[PDB]
Amino acid sequence: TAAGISLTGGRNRCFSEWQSFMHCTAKTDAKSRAQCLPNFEDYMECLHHTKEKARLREIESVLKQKKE
Amino acid sequence: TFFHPKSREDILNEEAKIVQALNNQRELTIKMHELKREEKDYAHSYSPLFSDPVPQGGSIGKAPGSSRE
Repeated sequence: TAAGISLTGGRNRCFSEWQSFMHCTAKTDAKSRAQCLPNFEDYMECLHHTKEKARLREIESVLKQKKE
Repeated sequence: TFFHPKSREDILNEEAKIVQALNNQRELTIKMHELKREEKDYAHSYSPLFSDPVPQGGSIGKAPGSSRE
């Protein structure tokens, strides 16, 4: 009901990924719902930033041990 | 002479009608178990009027570039 609303009254930080995923769910059935896996992965990545954190861990480790 | 039993043919026919009714109820039970646990529409399961699952969020600072398909 209050889904997709910001603190300022507008779209939230991860609206677009959610909206893409919901477009793909509306296209699909429960048997074709696995097509919407990359969209849900994108939504969760926008939310929690796990993959970007692992990427930056790799970058930092190359800055860390390959130099000292 | 007092023995007036229903004939074999009519007995068989009545029993057959009973078994036909029973098999009909069987097939109805199977059909109903199959029509349940079958995927229904978004209009039948959630919302018959606002049938668009796609969310349109806030409106106070709507940025062009926020919608996505």
